[PDB]
Amino acid sequence: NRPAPVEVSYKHMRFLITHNPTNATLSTFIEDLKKYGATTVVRVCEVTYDKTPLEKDGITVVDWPFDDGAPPPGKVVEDWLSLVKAKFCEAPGSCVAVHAVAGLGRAPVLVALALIESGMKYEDAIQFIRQKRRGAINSKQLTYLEKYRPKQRL
Amino acid sequence: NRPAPVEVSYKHMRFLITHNPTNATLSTFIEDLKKYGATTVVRVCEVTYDKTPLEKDGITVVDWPFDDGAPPPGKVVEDWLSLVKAKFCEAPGSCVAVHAVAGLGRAPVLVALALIESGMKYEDAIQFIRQKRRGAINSKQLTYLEKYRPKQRLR
Amino acid sequence: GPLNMIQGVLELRCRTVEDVLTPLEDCFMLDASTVLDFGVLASIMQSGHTRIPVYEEERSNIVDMLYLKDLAFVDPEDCTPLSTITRFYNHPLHFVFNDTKLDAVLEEFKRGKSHLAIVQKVNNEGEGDPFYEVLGLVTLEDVIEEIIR
Amino acid sequence: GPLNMIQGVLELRCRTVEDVLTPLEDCFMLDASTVLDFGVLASIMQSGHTRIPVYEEERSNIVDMLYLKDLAFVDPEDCTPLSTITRFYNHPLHFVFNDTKLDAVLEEFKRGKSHLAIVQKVNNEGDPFYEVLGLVTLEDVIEEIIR
Repeated sequence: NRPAPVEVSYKHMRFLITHNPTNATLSTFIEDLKKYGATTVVRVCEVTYDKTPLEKDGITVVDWPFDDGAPPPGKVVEDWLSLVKAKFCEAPGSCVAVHAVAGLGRAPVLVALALIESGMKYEDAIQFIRQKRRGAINSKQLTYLEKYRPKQRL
Repeated sequence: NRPAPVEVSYKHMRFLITHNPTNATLSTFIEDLKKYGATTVVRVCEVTYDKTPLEKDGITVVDWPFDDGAPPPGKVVEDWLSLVKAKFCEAPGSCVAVHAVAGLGRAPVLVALALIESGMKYEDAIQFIRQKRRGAINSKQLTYLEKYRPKQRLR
Repeated sequence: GPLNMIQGVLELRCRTVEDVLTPLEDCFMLDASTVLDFGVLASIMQSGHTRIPVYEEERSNIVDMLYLKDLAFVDPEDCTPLSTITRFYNHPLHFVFNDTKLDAVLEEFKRGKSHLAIVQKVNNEGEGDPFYEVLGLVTLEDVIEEIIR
Repeated sequence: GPLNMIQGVLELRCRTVEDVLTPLEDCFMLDASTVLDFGVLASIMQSGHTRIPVYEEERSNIVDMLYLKDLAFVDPEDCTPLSTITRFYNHPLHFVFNDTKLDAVLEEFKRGKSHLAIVQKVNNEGDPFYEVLGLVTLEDVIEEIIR
C-alpha cells in the first residue's frame, strides 16, 4: 500500500515524507533520498531495515520512535524542531526525510508542527499537508495539534 | 474496392452479380461461381481474363460487351432474356452470373429488366436490387429502365 | 462533462461515418508483400495499433486485418510475408458506408464485428458504372470520442 | 441505445470508481523482477493488454506501468528485467480514490493522464493507511455509458 515520497516545501524548508522501506526495496529508497537531496532520515517507527548502507552513502539516520498514531511526546517534538533548524542551518537547500510506517501519520504530524513552528497558521498547516497527501493525520494527532501552540522556534 | 458476389433470387430464377476479376484472383472467382452454382457467366465489360480455365471447369462464359454504364443495346437485351429462359429451363435450380467491371452498373441493370420481364413491378425491381447492392444503377440506365416495357417473355 | 456528452449521444443518430473517419492516407497500413524481420515487428509494436489493415498493390485495396495478438508466435527472422501470416488466420473485414449513422455503426461494433470498420461510397460522377470508393477507416474510439467530447 | 446511454452519462455523477473497478486479484500485472525472454513477451502479446501495472514483491505495490509500445526495441535475446525497462521511460502512475465521481475520473482521463488509474481507499478501522482495491480503466466508464 506504500505511497511514493512526497516533498513539502515551505520557508525554504524541505521535508520528504516517505514510507518505511524493506531491505529488498532499499536501493530505490536510498535513490529517491538522493534525488530529493535528503541527507538526514528521521525514522519514528519500529526498526525494520539496516541503517549502515545509508550512512555509508552519507545519510544520517535518526531513530526517535513513538507509537502507532500517538502524538509526539515532548522530548520528541523538541528534538525534532532543533534537529530541523540545525540541519537547515548547516546547508540551506537540503531535505529532511521523515517516515513512519506508510507516510500517512506520525511523520506528516512532525512536518505539520514544524510548519506551525515556522508561523504558518494551523489549519494552513493541515491545508498544505492534506492537499498533497489526502487524509494523512488521524484522530488524536490533530486534536493534539490544535492544542499545540508555537513559541515560533523556527 | 471490388465488392463480393451478391445473389438475387426471386421466381426461382437466380442471378449472381459479381466483379470483373483479374485472374491472379481467378481461382477464388471460379470458386464463388460454383459455390453459388453458376454454370454460365455473362460478361458485358472488356475482356481482361482468360475464360478457358472456366470452360474446362464446366462453366460457359458469354461475352456480350456494351459500353460503360450505357443501357443494354436492344440485341443484348433480347439475347439476355432468351439465354436466361433457356438456362433456367436446362436445369431449374442453377445460377446465371453476370458481371461488368464492379458489380454496380450494367450487370444489375440486366438482372433488373430480367426481373421486370418476369413481371415484378419496376419500383420493386430496383429497390430489390438496391437492397442488396447500394446505389446500383446510374441515372441514364434508370431513365432507360422504365420507358422499357415488358412483353411477358419470362414465364 | 455530461451536457456535452448527452448531446453527443443525441446526435449519434445524425452524424455520419464520413467526418469522424480517418481518411485513408493517414491510416497505419501494411503491404501484403512486406516481411516480418525484427524491424517491421518493432515498427508495429511502437505503432501502438493492435489492428492493422493489410492491403495488396494499392492502399485502397484492403485484403486482410493483421492483429497484434496474432504475431505472438511468428518468429521474425524466419522472415515470412504478411500475406501468409494473414492466411494463418482470416480475420473478417468489416465494411460500412459513409452515410451510415454513428449509432448504427455503434450497434454494428457492439457485438462481434471488428472495432475497425472500413468506409466505402458509391460514386456516380460521371457516367460509367458506379463504383465503390474507399475513403478510410473508422474505429469504435472515433465514436467514443464523439460522445466523451 | 440512446436513452440508456443518456442516463448512463448522467449517473456518471452518482457512481463511484468503487462500483466499476476491477479488484486487484483479477488484474493483469507483472513483478518487476520478471525478465524478457520470448515467452513473457508472447504472453504479453496475446494478453491483449497494452498497459500493464508493474509491482515489486507484493501486488498492492505498483511501481510503474509497462506500455506495449515500449517493448518495441527491447530485444528478448537479452534477458532484461522489467525493473530496468520501466524507467527507460518514465511512465505516469495515475492514482485515484474510491469515492471519486465517475465523471471526474473521466475528466481526468482525457486531461492527458494514463487511461489506467489505480484505486486507493483510506482505512481507519493506529495511523491511517492507503489501501489498494484495484484498477479502473477508461473503458470501464465507457461501457457504463454505452450500456
